[PDB]
Amino acid sequence: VEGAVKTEPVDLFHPGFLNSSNYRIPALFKTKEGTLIASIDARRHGGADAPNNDIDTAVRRSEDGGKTWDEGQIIMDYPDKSSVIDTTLIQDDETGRIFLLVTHFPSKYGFWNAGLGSGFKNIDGKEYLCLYDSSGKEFTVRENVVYDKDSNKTEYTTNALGDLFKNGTKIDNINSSTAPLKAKGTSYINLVYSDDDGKTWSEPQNINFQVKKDWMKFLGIAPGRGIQIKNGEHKGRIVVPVYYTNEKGKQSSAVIYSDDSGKNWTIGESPNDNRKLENGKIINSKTLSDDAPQLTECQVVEMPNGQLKLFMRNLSGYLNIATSFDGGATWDETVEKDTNVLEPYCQLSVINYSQKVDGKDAVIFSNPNARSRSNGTVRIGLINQVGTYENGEPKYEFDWKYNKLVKPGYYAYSCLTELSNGNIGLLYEGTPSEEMSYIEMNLKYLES
Ligand SMILES: CC(=O)N[C@H]1[C@H]([C@H](O)[C@H](O)CO)O[C@@](O)(C(=O)O)C[C@@H]1O
Ligand SMILES: [Ca+2]
Ligand SMILES: [Ca+2]
Repeated sequence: VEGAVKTEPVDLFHPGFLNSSNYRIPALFKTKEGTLIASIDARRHGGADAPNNDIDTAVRRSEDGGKTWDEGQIIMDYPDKSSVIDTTLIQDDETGRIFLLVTHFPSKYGFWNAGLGSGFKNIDGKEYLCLYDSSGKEFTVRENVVYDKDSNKTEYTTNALGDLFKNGTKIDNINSSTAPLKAKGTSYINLVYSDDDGKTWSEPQNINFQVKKDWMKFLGIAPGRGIQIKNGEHKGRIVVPVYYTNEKGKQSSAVIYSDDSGKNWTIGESPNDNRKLENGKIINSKTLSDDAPQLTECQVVEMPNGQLKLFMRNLSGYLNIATSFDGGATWDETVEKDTNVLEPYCQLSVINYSQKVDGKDAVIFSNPNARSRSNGTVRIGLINQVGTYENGEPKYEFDWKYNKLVKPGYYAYSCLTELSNGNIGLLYEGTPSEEMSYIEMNLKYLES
């Protein structure tokens, strides 16, 4: 229709960009300055997940609203098939700091074979990364100095990237397959930040010691974006979707969050903790032993009063939505199944939108609208209060009033952003692991 905008796709990442053969897992975010940041996995040896790859994190920026993009940079690169996989972007509006978080595995490890726990040990009230030698002896890293089990200083030190130094000379990296001292083979959550609008980034912080429990095997970023709460008692809290497995391998979603501008982090409960299933059975993420109630990758949005909604990948075939009254610390016992939105067991994107649509607060949603990874569809969901919970809190559901096919054929992971002009940017997997496509759409298009 006249005035509708749906730009022709641009291959924002593609084979050969930054000398990477493959790409997957988009994240897209507009900074407070108006810059678009796109992050992605630069998968160097094909499309496969860790551990069958060597994956780096790449970033591109656009200062002109997505019309032109920079030459990119690699911001995290570990050696020897140690991978960083699944990025997420968020910003602290009060400081201007941009955060990127990602899951990190040492060489040989990934989702399926992650070891139990954080990889840290408490010594006299501080958490220290453990290292292991060839015989299984345990060491700790204390302010980047390696101590043996008897609390004697060794000749080894580390840095934030895991390089291993013997008397100040680099000999290996604790994430490699060859180092004489290795980190535990499990997932770690890495955090980097930028104070210059994404131009430069810090070296990673390993926040596992704060967010990963002793009974979790995998704990990973749920890729896409986070939020900063705008309304209510938890205003300012930075919320980052995650998911984990228990000792039985079963997956549950959650959020990690920070009340101090990213300095310290906490993991909240899962919606699977004290979840009431359809006919009244109560489960818990620690004990979940069945595949059917699993909740995996997820993205979060905020309701007008500050209530959180966690949109989750799951095994029901349809969207699942959890509700939190307390800023992501806990969730209501009922997980909604929204049978108006197919969910083929794939990542999804959902964002708040800044302007009302048809008199209602609205969200924008993207996923493959099928029983397979196809029929990529962007939706406008109008928020309606439908009653109240027993505790008096408002109960909100979505009216998926506008639903637009944007990508016939293959469509897998995606990430949305609102643009400075009120339009919508979208970065999506329109191929399995090669070209990653960026488009801009306006609401005239989406509503047509
Ligand atoms: C850390 C990791 O493996 N992340 C990968 C996840 C997990 O394997 C599943 O969510 C486990 O259930 O799934 C993908 O394979 C997928 O479905 O396309 C891509 C993503 O990079
Ligand atoms: Ca690498
Ligand atoms: Ca609960």
